[PDB]
Formats: sequence, C-alpha cells, structure tokens
Amino acid sequence: TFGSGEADCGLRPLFEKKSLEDKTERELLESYIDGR
Amino acid sequence: DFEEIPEEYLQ
Amino acid sequence: IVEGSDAEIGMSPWQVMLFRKSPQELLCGASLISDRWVLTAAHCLLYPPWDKNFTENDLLVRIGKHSRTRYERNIEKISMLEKIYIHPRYNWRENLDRDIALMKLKKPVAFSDYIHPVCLPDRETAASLLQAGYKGRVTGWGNLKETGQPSVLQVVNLPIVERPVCKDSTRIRITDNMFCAGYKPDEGKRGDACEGDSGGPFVMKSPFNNRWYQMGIVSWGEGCDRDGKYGFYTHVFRLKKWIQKVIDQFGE
Ligand SMILES: NC(=[NH2+])c1ccc2nc(C(O)(O)c3nc4ccc(C(N)=[NH2+])cc4[nH]3)[nH]c2c1
Ligand code: NA
Ligand SMILES: [Zn+2]
Ligand SMILES: [Zn+2]
Ligand SMILES: [Zn+2]
Repeated sequence: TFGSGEADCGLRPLFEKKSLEDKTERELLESYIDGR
Repeated sequence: DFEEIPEEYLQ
Repeated sequence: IVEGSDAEIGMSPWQVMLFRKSPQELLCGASLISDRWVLTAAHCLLYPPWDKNFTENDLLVRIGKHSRTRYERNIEKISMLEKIYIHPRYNWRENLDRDIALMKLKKPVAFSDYIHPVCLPDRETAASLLQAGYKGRVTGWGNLKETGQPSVLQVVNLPIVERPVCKDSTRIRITDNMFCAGYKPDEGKRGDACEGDSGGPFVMKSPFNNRWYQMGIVSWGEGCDRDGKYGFYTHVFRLKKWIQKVIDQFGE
C-alpha cells in the first residue's frame, strides 16, 4: 500500500513463508553481485 | 478462448 | 512474455488480470498492492489514439490465476472496481510519461497461498536495487512472439539497462519516470514483455529482507524482443508520493 509495501507484503505463502525458493530467484540475487 | 465465468461477476 | 518460461504455482501471488466483460478478453496485467488496491499502467485504460477509455463497469479484476483461459474455481477471486484513478500528468500524447493508474476494488480481497500483495519500494530499496546489471522479473499472459498466447502465466528475468543505452535505442524522449530492461544483442540471452503483459509488475527480491518489491510496471516497447531494443517500465518509486496520496485520500 505505502512504503516498503503493506506489512505482510512480498513474502509468498509457498515460498518465503515455507523457506522454499522458486527455480530462478537465484539468478536475481546473484545479479546484485551475489546475496547472502 | 476464455472460459465462461460465473454470471454473478457481471450483473 | 517472449523467451520466458511458465511460472510455478503461487510464484507471483500479486499478479492480477484486468479482464473485459464484453467481449470477455484479457486486457492487461496489474498487481495487488493491498487488499483493496490494484496498480496497473494507465494506457491499459486510457489511450485516445485508439479510442481506449475504460471505466469501472467495463472491467473485472481476476486474482489468484495461473491459467489464462480457465475460471480456476475455488482458486481465483474476481472483483469489481469502485474507482479508477489515472495520474493527472500521464502523457499519452507524446511518450507515456507517468503511465500509472490505481483501481480501488469494491470489497477487500482475502489472501491465500495464491493471492498476496507485493511491497512498494522505499527510497533506500529503490536506490540499492535499481542499478544496471541487476535483474528483475516480469510476468503476464501476453503474447509469446511479436507475431502464440500461453496457457499459463509466464515469467522472464531481465537485467536493468544503463540509461544512456536506453536512450540511444529509441527516438522517443525518455524521462526520469521510466527505466528500461533487457539483454544487449551481445549478451546471448533474450526476453521481453509483449502485448498483453502491459500493466504488470517488474519486481526484485531484496537481498536484505527477502521481500519482493515491485520496481516497475510494464509500459511500452518497440515490438517484442527485437535486438538493440528494450522494454520501458514506469519507475514506481518516482511516482510513489502520488500513490500514497490517493490511497490516504481515498481509502487503503
Ligand atoms: N489490446 C490491448 N489490450 C492492448 C493494450 C495495450 C497495448 N499496448 C500496446 C503497445 O503495442 O503499445 C505495447 N505495449 C507494450 C508493452 C510492453 C512491450 C514490450 N516491452 N515489448 C511492448 C508493448 N507494446 N498494445 C496494446 C494492446
Ligand atoms: Na532487445
Ligand atoms: Zn500472509
Ligand atoms: Zn501496452
Ligand atoms: Zn507492441
């Protein structure tokens, strides 16, 4: 809705919320010169 | 191509 | 989407579908930002050059989908609009500057594993993630080739391109409210949004708090996946104050 979203925004029930990744999110994080 | 949707969403 | 693959179930829970009542056809893509607001591209609604001027009553919003043509019973929710608000300075005459619009749904929608809103970025997220070389993701039920429609939602991840390059690829004047994305002819990769994917989201996953933020809206392009060309997206953050304003003026 506003800044940084809504509160519960951007965290997907089937992925983030269960600590599961989708098959290509790695690419994205890897392009920000790697993440973690 | 699209499938019919429940009449109630048109009204 | 061209050269993109099918999405996974609940991969883009915020992807929305603007649907025309009569004829019943896909109009554009859109995203869910709260339980009553949907964010899309203004030209999906108003574009005088082609006599397009949609009103509340002419659209439907379908959330929770995967399939393009089927009414996924018990999985998708169909809402009506209460109000459509187009940015007052949207420029359809020259370059689709401030191509952004907000729709308020009649009633709030409930989230599920298939419906969830996306986050709108804040100055610090926008500044750290909108760098050239960083990839974002676009999704939609649009054409697969310029000249060929998918059954399922498609996804493609594209690098953000340096503004000078975006500029040197078109004769249209680029403003600071747009950014372009795509692979260089030289990078050996393809992908792009295409007709039908407009209004949908370009999102990035913050490596800081693992949330997905919608950085752009699919705005325009010169064809779909031509080499040397790119796709332009509305800069959500640069227009966020406008968003905030209608939301805390007309609701939430
Ligand atoms: N029948 C419709 N509902 C419709 C709506 C908007 C359209 N806008 C165009 C376009 O033809 O103006 C158009 N929208 C684009 C969005 C992304 C890209 C891209 N990145 N290749 C190209 C685009 N071209 N045709 C359209 C058709
Ligand atoms: Na290109
Ligand atoms: Zn939740
Ligand atoms: Zn379009
Ligand atoms: Zn086109």
